[PDB]
Amino acid sequence: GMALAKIVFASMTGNTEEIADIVADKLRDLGLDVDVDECTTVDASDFLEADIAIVATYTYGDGELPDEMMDFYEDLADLNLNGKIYGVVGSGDTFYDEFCKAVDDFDRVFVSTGAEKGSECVKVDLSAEEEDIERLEQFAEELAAKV
Repeated sequence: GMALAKIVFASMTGNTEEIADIVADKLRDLGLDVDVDECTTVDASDFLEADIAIVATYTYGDGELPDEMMDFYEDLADLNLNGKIYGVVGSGDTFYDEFCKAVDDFDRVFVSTGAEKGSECVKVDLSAEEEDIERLEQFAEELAAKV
């Protein structure tokens, strides 16, 4: 394939899963091999094997990580991912005044590992509309371009 992308997601009410899937589908159409897994089913260290690492996450309450993301975040923060390209996407809402703060938190943890951000993070309000789909597709196409 063009390269190997590993997308890890957390999703409570399905929006973030759907977003992960949109990104995965464009990457597959561009010729990459892609794995798409819920965060409870993989290890952060599996990222060592990939060329592109992506986290798709919702945000829980007052700007927290998903409960199920806490262990994955810890494991990821302890890795050295020099030479990997990353990106971060997610769904959120404004009810807790911390819209997609988990997306920002995962951007920072990736910076700390030495990986390089390949495209601007994509934050979606609740479910994806076609305008959000376009943004996600441009994100995937920019990562593909960088290889």
